[PDB]
Amino acid sequence: WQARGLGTARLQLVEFSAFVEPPDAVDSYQRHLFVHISQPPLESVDVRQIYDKFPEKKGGLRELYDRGPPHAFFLVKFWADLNWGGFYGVSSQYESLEHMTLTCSSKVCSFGKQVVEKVETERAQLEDGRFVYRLLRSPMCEYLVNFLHKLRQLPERYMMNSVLENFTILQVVTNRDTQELLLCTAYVFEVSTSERGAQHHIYRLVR
Ligand SMILES: *C(#N)N1[C]C2=C([C]1)C([N]C1=[C][C]=[C][C]=C1C(F)(F)F)=[C][C]=[C]2
Repeated sequence: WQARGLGTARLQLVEFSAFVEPPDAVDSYQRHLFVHISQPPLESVDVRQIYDKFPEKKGGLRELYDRGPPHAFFLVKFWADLNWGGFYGVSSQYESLEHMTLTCSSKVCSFGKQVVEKVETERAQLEDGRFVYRLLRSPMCEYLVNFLHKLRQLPERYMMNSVLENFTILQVVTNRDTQELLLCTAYVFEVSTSERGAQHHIYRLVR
């Protein structure tokens, strides 16, 4: 009844990735993954500790968690892989058993204040009775492409993790019709070393 992974019984993440394809992939294809989730109870982290890193007026982590449901709420810590005029992409995929029309907002936040939001819709495809929600190869919003290139040219990774300590993403998934929450995901970030590639730990947010 406790989650084993990033999802409810109602809506679950199949896959998420932010990536870059260099322009020479048109000949000899090759992708770089900044972060990547591909899909034993998860460890929990108290949500009140993480209020700092997200805004607190509306669509902030307090008021959504007050609004619930609590089991839809997750924290992901990413270790971003930051070594690599190509294409910059985000691909996300969810799965259900209801036929819903999803709305996915992504709040990019800085010192816990919203800087960019992207709000997409996806209706389901029926595949194996299981219903499938594909938001694939979405262009990365230019704030975060430019953030990456600024970030990557820092001379020390403690400077990078100093920056990313004040950098968060809140991703909010709702049924478009019923206006009810399905899955809300806070993201906190570090830079992994060069030898490491991308990695993640997934938590429940409890209160
Ligand atoms: C813009 N458009 N977006 C929407 C959106 C983005 C960027 C992310 N970005 C993300 C997630 C994890 C690690 C790195 C990044 C990025 F793109 F480099 F900032 C996630 C969700 C939605």
